[PDB]
Amino acid sequence: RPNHTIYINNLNEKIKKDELKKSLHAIFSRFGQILDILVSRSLKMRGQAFVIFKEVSSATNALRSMQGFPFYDKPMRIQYAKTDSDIIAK
RNA sequence: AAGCGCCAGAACU
RNA sequence: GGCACCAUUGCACUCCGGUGCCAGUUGACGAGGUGGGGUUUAUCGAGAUUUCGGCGGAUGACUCCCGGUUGUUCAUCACAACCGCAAGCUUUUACUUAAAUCAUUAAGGUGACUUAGUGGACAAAGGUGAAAGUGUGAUGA
Ligand SMILES: O=P(O)(O)OC[C@H]1O[C@H](O)[C@H](O)[C@@H](O)[C@@H]1O
Ligand SMILES: [Mg+2]
Ligand SMILES: [Mg+2]
Ligand SMILES: [Mg+2]
Ligand SMILES: [Mg+2]
Repeated sequence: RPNHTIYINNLNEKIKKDELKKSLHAIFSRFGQILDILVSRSLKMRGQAFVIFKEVSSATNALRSMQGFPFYDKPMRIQYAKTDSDIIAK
């Protein structure tokens, strides 16, 4: 179902952790207030992100508008997160 | 300101 | 930490697949010490993940040569042990700021770590002064 956090994958792996967190705060700021973007570069989490919006409504507009968007030469793939992130739980 | 300086191994990022 | 390649299309709150090539970082805490030449693996303790491993210095040690001191006062040659603006040996005696580690808390840095402050201590060698003992002979004098 719908969620506060959108799971983004198919992102370019060659890009550093910190500059990516700012590169997709540059785009997803349009849809609403972003709390924290979580990005790793490990074998598991290589080329995927978890952008956390304040409101769910913003995450839906983000999924609708940014689906298939070419970002670092690669079209983004956005799904809703399977579970709630441990910052919305509070 | 001379147990002082440097950094090729090693170790850690 | 960073580029190239290999492999990965995937739900997470102390980092975290692999090799290669770079890059960065750590890599001695104070005390002490220089007549000249040779020789050599260069003094003292503190700490305890590398203060390890490598290279460079270096005031060490010995050994000779040079120059001295002391050997009861001032002089020459021996000899003896010393010393390199100090100087025979023994017996005793104050001065001789340790600094890091430790603990802590700010600053910078992506991070490894770095700078600095604060708290409190704890050395050895050395050296510099008391004092009692004591150490030549010849030659002149
Ligand atoms: O300590 P090393 O890396 O062996 O270096 C050699 C010398 O280093 C320093 O100079 C020390 O004061 C000497 O005591 C030591 O002989
Ligand atoms: Mg030092
Ligand atoms: Mg010193
Ligand atoms: Mg060394
Ligand atoms: Mg050496």
